[PDB]
Amino acid sequence: KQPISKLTRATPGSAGLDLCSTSHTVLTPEMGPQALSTGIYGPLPPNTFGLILGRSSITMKGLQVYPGVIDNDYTGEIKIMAKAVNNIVTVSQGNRIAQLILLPLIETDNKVQ
Amino acid sequence: KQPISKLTRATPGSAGLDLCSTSHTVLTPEMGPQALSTGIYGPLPPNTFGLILGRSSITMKGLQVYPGVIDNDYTGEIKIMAKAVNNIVTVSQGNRIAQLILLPLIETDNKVQ
Amino acid sequence: KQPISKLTRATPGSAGLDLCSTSHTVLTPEMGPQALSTGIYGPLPPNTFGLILGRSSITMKGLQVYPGVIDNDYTGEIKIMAKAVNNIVTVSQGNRIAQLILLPLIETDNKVQ
Ligand SMILES: O=c1ccn([C@H]2C[C@H](O)[C@@H](COP(=O)(O)NP(=O)(O)OP(=O)(O)O)O2)c(=O)[nH]1
Ligand SMILES: O=c1ccn([C@H]2C[C@H](O)[C@@H](COP(=O)(O)NP(=O)(O)OP(=O)(O)O)O2)c(=O)[nH]1
Ligand SMILES: O=c1ccn([C@H]2C[C@H](O)[C@@H](COP(=O)(O)NP(=O)(O)OP(=O)(O)O)O2)c(=O)[nH]1
Ligand SMILES: [Mg+2]
Ligand SMILES: [Mg+2]
Ligand SMILES: [Mg+2]
Repeated sequence: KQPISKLTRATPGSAGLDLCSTSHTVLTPEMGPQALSTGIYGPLPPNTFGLILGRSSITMKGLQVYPGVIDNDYTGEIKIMAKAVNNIVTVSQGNRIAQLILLPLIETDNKVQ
Repeated sequence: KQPISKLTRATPGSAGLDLCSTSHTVLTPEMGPQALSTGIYGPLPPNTFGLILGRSSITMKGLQVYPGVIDNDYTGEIKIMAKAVNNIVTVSQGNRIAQLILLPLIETDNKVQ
Repeated sequence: KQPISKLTRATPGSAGLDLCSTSHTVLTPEMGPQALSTGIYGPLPPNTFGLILGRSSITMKGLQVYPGVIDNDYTGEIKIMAKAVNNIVTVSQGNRIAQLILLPLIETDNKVQ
């Protein structure tokens, strides 16, 4: 397992930490949403949570990443939820296909289910 | 009307406050975007705004939630904008179909329209 | 070029800064993702980054905006990544078709690629 500290930024001013595919994946529109493995695991820094979003270059090439929330204390594998929009898309292993953005976790008095 | 204080978290560390359907809704891809009623109303805590996002389990079952912004002082009903991706989707009344995340509202000098 | 200080809010409590189309654009579903020009340029205020999101009224009329990240130090043109969902959509020049939300940029020790 690899932790989020292993992710890299494109540039010092990049908001997102890039996430790569651990497998070669081919997606077609009729497949619908697929969960792609990253080999990167939570949890996140104290008092933060995450959002998974598409990289703009990847979105423009027709692979939609559905926004995902990563809880502060999630310790499982971060997966990228993705769909080929209207053409066949091919994801080569190790290609950066999404990004993790970190956001402050606001506390409230809402109850637990 | 019910306020956001009535929403619950799945777990103490969950970033999102879950939102449920007040009606049974069936969606087909050819319907396009539909606004689903939640019976939950703004406004949000001081100095915060909201984002509405899909739950990952729901996204994976083919119901796309389009990200929505909830203004700090919105006092209307929070609706979930949703679309069946490529199969028929059925939403039973009371099923959790989206989540509200709270974020800090940054002040700027931008003018009002 | 116009900076983000030129954008307006719908109301004092609106979370997003609205973004308009500089061109008339017609989109069909088979076109897939298109990058629409706004004539608005980064960079963003110190210690912030941006998210580009759809306006709810626009989403409901069948134009999907794919969420986009705007880095703090991006100095290029902010483009709106958009797709017609399942009908033909027409965007008249100057119509507000997305919004920019500003978020705190969290610093980490992650390395640069
Ligand atoms: O894109 C994503 C979204 C979520 N996740 C993981 C991390 C997150 O903390 C966890 C739960 O996310 P959601 O609350 O969106 N899913 P859901 O509500 O269906 O599951 P749960 O009931 O456990 O909260 O799923 C991903 O790995 N990728
Ligand atoms: O998913 C959503 C998105 C928005 N909303 C409500 C809350 C928000 O404050 C309000 C306005 O959101 P937008 O600014 O995204 N919509 P739009 O720009 O079309 O309307 P307005 O001109 O009033 O700002 O709509 C929802 O209930 N669900
Ligand atoms: O909707 C968007 C998304 C991004 N952008 C611009 C601003 C942002 O700082 C820049 C890079 O965004 P991403 O990191 O999402 N794209 P990508 O990873 O493909 O390019 P790079 O490798 O340069 O980071 O693209 C837009 O103008 N509109
Ligand atoms: Mg990038
Ligand atoms: Mg959940
Ligand atoms: Mg608005």
